[PDB]
Order: sequence, then structure tokens, then C-alpha cells
Amino acid sequence: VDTCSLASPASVCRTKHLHLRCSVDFTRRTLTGTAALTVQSQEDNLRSLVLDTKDLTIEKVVINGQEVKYALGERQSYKGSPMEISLPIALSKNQEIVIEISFETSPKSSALQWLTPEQTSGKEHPYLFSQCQAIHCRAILPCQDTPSVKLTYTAEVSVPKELVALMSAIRDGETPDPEDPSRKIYKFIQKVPIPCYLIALVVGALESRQIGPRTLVWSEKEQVEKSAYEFSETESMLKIAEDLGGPYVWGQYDLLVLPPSFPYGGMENPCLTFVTPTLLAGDKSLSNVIAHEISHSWTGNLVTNKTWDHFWLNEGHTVYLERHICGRLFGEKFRHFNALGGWGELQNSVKTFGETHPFTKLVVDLTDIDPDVAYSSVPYEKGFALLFYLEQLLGGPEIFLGFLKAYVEKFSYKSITTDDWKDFLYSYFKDKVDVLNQVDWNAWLYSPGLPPIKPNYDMTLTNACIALSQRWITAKEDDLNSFNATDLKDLSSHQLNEFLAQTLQRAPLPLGHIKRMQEVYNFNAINNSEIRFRWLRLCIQSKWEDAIPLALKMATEQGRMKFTRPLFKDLAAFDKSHDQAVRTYQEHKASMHPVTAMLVGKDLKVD
Ligand SMILES: COc1ccc(-c2nnn(CCN)n2)cc1
Ligand SMILES: [Yb+3]
Ligand SMILES: [Yb+3]
Ligand SMILES: [Zn+2]
Repeated sequence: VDTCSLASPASVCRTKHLHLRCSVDFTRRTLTGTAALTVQSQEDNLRSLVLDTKDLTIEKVVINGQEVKYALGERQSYKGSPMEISLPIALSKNQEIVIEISFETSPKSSALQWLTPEQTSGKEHPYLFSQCQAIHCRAILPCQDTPSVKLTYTAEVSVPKELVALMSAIRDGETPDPEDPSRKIYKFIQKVPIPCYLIALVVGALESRQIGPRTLVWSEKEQVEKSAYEFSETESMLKIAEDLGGPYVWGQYDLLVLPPSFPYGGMENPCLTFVTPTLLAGDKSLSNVIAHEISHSWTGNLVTNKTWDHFWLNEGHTVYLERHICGRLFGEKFRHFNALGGWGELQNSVKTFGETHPFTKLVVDLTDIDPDVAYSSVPYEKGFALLFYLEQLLGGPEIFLGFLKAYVEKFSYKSITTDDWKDFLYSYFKDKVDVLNQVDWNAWLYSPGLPPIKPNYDMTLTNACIALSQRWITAKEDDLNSFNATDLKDLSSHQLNEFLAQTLQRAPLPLGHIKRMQEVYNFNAINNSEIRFRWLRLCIQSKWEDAIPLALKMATEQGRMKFTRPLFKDLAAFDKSHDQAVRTYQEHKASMHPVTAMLVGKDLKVD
């Protein structure tokens, strides 16, 4: 049972295809059109079905060229409103029909962000982007909004002629709109069945540059050059991922670099990964996000979680594959460094929620929980830790990668649960069941807190980070003179980030220590978003008033939730900046991404 959906489940009926014909109106901030759903009955004598909707205006429902009766139920908070459709003729098992729904979105759709020209790089044209994961596809179009149903899709999108539309699909041409010469129609085809959270749309003043045989980078003109360089390793990563997961089935692998309010680091939209512009560090150091998004082309997009309670299947296996890609490119010591860093992020998430919090369980129960509120590093890192522990228990990376490839092959184009995964793990490792039976499954899968066992990690690249962090933590006023810019000479950007992560775990540090750190290391000059974020959190938690305008600027100039949420929270927790944090949120709220605005509001206790 998918407890996040109000629609008829997959056991009743299944959407096989969506044909979307829509028009984008920037003056009204609406998407208007028709969603033609090809539905297959799974039951005898089926006479009605229910779809998910959220803030949608429905004009009519057409089946067999005639209008049919439908009713929208009372709204169920974040789940939206169920839409019951009365079928004109009872359907037998396996019978298929086409249901054409004429709809319009609300300007406040939780799936969309409408940007004014002032919010874009070019300053001349507006911009629109979607973000359906987890349950926001229902805020764009009526659908069975559950990852347990997979469908193909075709779409025709009408937009003002000066703008470009892209979707999570293969581009199928453009023409002037035959109904309006001031507009263009962009066509799309997604021939591989996908869960509806993978439907995505962007409309804006977009330009492209080729960076690989199957990859274009898309962004506004101002970011194209920097993006092509930042993501130049994409093809090399795709070749490694194919070797690990089997064929890349999606055709194209394009990248879209969104405006700064994009709420996540990346979104694995098929054929067109969406990325935050905060990855544009200038040195490719944040490329693991591309490796992660590429990996989802197997773990998440091909093999999908049946319900959001099993989201760790998507994230845990993706982080596992991402870390193998980075390990192939940079070495096994680097894979262990990143894996150990991940354990640290898990420690942080567990400490933030509390060790008994239900959101720290690997398999969660999302009954009456908004998925956006439960979202965290837990499914990524606790999921990764489980797989890394199993890799060590089962004979190493080569052996465990054999399982990963077989798992992807077994469940391709399907939606599965934790029980399906565990059953297959036991089947594949039938000769190692004695070892598998030693795993504390109840603790790993269903208990809150840190996992019961911590994997073994090579420390080579981590040692220098820990040693420098410990020197600062144990330093007294008379030791401050010993620190110098030379302390960092042999540290990579990754190691500088880990040094800050280690130090931040012990924050606050004395104000004089943080002032000395700026004096000798000049961290204020670093633009790398990950390093800058950790440095500013360290400054604010250590009560440095000079950091207040820097932290407020980072929190608002970009909108990646990983950065924006903890920055606003740290600023609200610092007495000197509390009022400024609340006022800044109130002033920016109306122009923020709808999900980010909701979450920052909840974090700040501002309604
Ligand atoms: C289970 O609840 C949730 C809520 C939000 C998300 C989400 N949106 N974007 N991302 C990053 C790309 N996969 N994740 C996922 C799951
Ligand atoms: Yb074609
Ligand atoms: Yb001393
Ligand atoms: Zn992911």
C-alpha cells in the first residue's frame, strides 16, 4: 500500500502511457492543457477509478469523445485531493481505455517555481522549472502519483517563441505553434516506462553546448562555458556506470544547470539530469553529484522503490554506485575517504533528529508524514553503510558489484520493496547464507539511530584532516601563533572540506580560534559552495558577528536546501542574527521555491 497516494492502486488499474499537450502562460503562472492517460484495468467490471491531484482546476474529462462525470474529494493536506472518474462502460481485466483530462495548474503549484526575469541570469526572460519528487507530479497533472506505477510518455508543449522547453525525455523536434505564431511547440518522447515523479519540465532562455557523444549541457548563456568545463568528466563517468550496471537504456544523457533557487544538488530526470549551479566550483571538485545522478539511471530509474517507505533502495544503491565511479576514476583510497565522510554525515543527521527518531530508520513509515519533511541523509548514508558493510562481509567490492549488476538486471523496469531486495540478496548469495544470517536485519532495516556495526574504512586520506582539526580543537590561546597558511599546502579541496566537517562536529570553538583561522587560512575567499557552507556554519555557531552578512547572503543568493536550511537555522540560533534571519526569510518567502519556503518556515517556526 502506497500511503502517500490517494489514487487507485496498481492492483486496481495501471497507467500505461501519458500524452501531455500543454501551454505555458507566464503572465498567469499556469500550465494548461490535456493529460490523456492510457489506463489498463487490473480488475473485472471496473466502473470508476481515482487519480491524485493537488491545486488543479479540472475543466472536463473525456472518454470515447464524450464528457464523463468526475468528482474532486475534500483536500487531504499535502496529499492533495482525490479525483474519482466514473467510467462510461465497465472494463474487463486487461482492457485499456484513454482518459483525456482538461486541466490547469495553480500559480502556487508545489511542483513548480515561476521565476521573474530579475531572478534569472539574463534578466530579460522569465523561467519555469518543475521538481516532482516525491509527490508533486499531482500538482502538475492528474495521475496515479505513486512510484509503484510506470508509464511511457509523449508531450507537446507550447511556449513563447523566444523561449525553449526541455523535458525528461528525448527531444522530438520544434515547430511554430499552428494555433499561435507568437509561440513554438516543442515535442518530447519517453519510450522507457518511468514512475511519474520522473516527469520534468523546464522553460526558459536556454542554450546548449555538446560535451560528450551523448551529452549536451543546457543553461542560460551566462553559465554555458563554466558548465561545459565543470562537467567534462560526464562521458567517462557514464562509461564506468555502464560497466558496473549494464547498458545505459535512456538514449541521451544531458545536463541542465538550473537557476540558484533549484532546491536539490541534483535530480535524476531521465535523459536530462537537473543540477544546482552551486556545483560550479571551477575545478570539477563537486563532480560526485554528476556521478550520483548518472548512477540513478540504473538504481532508481530502472529499479525503482515501490513506495516512499523504501526510498533507501533508490538512494543507498545510488551512493554505492557513485562511490565506485569516483573510486574507479581516482582510486580506492578516495572511495574509502568519501565513504568515511558519508558515515560522518550520517552521524550528523542522527544527532540532529535524535537517535530514537523514526526518520533515522532505514525503512520508514510515511503514513500521515509529508515526504519533504522526512527527507534527509539517512536513506543515502545508512543505506550506503548497509551495502558497504555487506560488501565487506561477502568477500569484497568485485563480489558485491557482481550482485549489484544482477540486482539491476533482475528488477529492471520494476518497482520493488525492501523484502524483494533482501530475498534477491539471499538468492544471489545462497552459498553465503550462514554469513547473511549473522546480519542484525531488524536493527539495520527497522531501528532508529546509528547502524549496529560500523564498516572498516581505509584512513590514508582522512588522517591529515583529523590531525589538523584536533590541533585546532586542542589549541589554547598560546598555540594560535603556530597555525599558518602552510598547514593547508598538502590538502586537496576534498580534504579541506573534511577538515571543516571534522571541526564543525565539535562547534562551537572559541571566537579567537575562528578569527585566527580566517587570519591564516583566508576561508572567506573560498567560493567552493561545500567548503564555504561549512566555514560559515562554523563561524555562526562560534558566534562571529562578522559572518552574519556572509551567511545571510549565501542563504538567500542560492536555494539548495542542503545549504539554505542549516544556514537559516544556525542564524536563527545565534542571538545576534535571530531577528535578521526571521526578517530575511519573511522578505524572501514569496520569491522562494514553494518547498524550500515551506521547510525554512517550519525550521524557523514562522507561519
Ligand atoms: C521520500 O521523500 C522524498 C522527498 C524528496 C525527495 C527528493 N527530491 N529531490 N531529491 C533529490 C534527487 N533524487 N530527492 C525524495 C524523497
Ligand atoms: Yb521523431
Ligand atoms: Yb600552552
Ligand atoms: Zn539521489
